[PDB]
Amino acid sequence: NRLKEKYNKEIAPALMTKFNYDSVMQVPKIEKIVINMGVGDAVQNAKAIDSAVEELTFIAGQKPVVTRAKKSIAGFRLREGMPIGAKVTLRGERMYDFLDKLISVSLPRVRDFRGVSKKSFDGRGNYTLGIKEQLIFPEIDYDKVTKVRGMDIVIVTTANTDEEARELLTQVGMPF
Amino acid sequence: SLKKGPFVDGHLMTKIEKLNETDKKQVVKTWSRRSTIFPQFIGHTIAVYDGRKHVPVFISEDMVGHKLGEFAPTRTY
Amino acid sequence: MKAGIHPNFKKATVKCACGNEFETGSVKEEVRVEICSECHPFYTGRQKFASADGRVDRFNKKY
Amino acid sequence: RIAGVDIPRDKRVVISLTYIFGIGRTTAQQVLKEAGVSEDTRVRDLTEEELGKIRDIIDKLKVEGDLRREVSLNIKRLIEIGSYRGIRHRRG
RNA sequence: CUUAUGACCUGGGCUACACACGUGCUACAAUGGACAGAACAAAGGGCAGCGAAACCGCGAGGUUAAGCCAAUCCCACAAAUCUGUUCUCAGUUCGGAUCGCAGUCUGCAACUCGACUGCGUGAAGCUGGAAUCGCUAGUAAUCGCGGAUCAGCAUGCCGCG
Repeated sequence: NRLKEKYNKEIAPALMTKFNYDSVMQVPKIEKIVINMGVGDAVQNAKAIDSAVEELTFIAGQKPVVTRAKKSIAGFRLREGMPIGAKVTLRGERMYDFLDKLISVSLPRVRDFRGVSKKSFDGRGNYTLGIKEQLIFPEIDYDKVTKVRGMDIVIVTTANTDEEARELLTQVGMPF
Repeated sequence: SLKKGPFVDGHLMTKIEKLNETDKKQVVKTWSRRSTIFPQFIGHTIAVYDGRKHVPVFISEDMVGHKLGEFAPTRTY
Repeated sequence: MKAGIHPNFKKATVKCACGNEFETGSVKEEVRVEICSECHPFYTGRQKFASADGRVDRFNKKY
Repeated sequence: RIAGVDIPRDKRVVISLTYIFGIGRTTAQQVLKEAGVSEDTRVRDLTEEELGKIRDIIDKLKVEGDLRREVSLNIKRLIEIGSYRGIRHRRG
């Protein structure tokens, strides 16, 4: 645990009293966290698809999916059905553990981390990133690390407005 | 100059003192590109003779660490 | 959770050089770290070193 | 790592520390003298005591994290203030 | 030509480069790189000049100042080299150019405009096309030393070992 109790006992009641909601479960909740890899560099390195798949299994036990091109493109030398990037959906204790690991190690481990992007709120109430380093936190085995491209992370919340999502993230510990 | 003190022309320093004793005013023309910029130069839109014309330049705070020639180019292209 | 397709999740005690201990379900049984959240200066509020060196220039008119 | 950047494991500490920007020959040797490691040791073969010693020494001293920003600030200042020197900088 | 093709002064240019080519210096490394110890020099200069020694500073150098109009004293403890420690075949503990900062010599002032020192990095570059250059003995190659021009400026010049 270490996050579920903290949330239920500090974020939900405080945020509910702050926003004057008419019900208990009207408080916005973090539904899921989706991690994507984006790469079609697989065109020039067929084995690159294997990369970030063995790394994602260590980042989170949930094995990623080998997403395939939904449309072909000549500018990128693409054909429909070819593998491009990877997808992972964390729902349950997995997303809580991922948030804990992130907040505790990844952000403080970055060398020049100061005032993370405030922009990358969706308008809608979601929050979106593309980590550019592939070795952000310890489970990536610096020694075994050969390529340096990091991960897309997409935080999804039931927030109806960006303001309440910002408040929820700040109270959770997002160092804006 | 390392410990002998900063560098400035006597006539230019006297002009700047006369102009600052009451209030900063019209450009202070001078041919002394050698002079180093001091905090007193702040606010005074000094002019530098680049060889054929005077270029008025507004000396801000951060200009103290440079010379007028650094703001008065000479070569043309 | 599929059978065998995922590695075994294990509760580990994330350690820090400053002594802070954090617990998270991780593949590794233990995780040694050097800079935790509180160890990183940004989480320490106004860091002393940064707040002290962040002053603007004064033209170095000391001499 | 000590300064957030990995260092060669099969090299002496003296030169392993030089791979950190801002920490060159003299700085690395001074840090090693302050730590009392004799300057002839492998970095892959060390203990928590002398590791944390160098860690705190670096945290107290300047680091690439600060130098990268200070140099950029100075460059942008000398470029914005005019500074034919800065003009040459912008010209490359 | 001449109240200007002459003369005075501030500043600039003589030092700009998408360029090409002569001459020279430095590099691409294991006959090597860095650190500890040790020896030998030959010629030339010194009066607003040369400046022992001491102190300060990693440093370039600064302060007090002996001595010398010189076979006296100084410039001025030559380096290559040798005996050790250490690294290991890599764009590297190679090279230090370009580079940011902080300083030193001088001079009213090194900003267009010197050199040198420390800090942190470090590329071009891993031997280089036709073709071409010098060298028959203390020659080739190569390591240092001193003077001219000089307030302060040499990879060039003159010579020496």
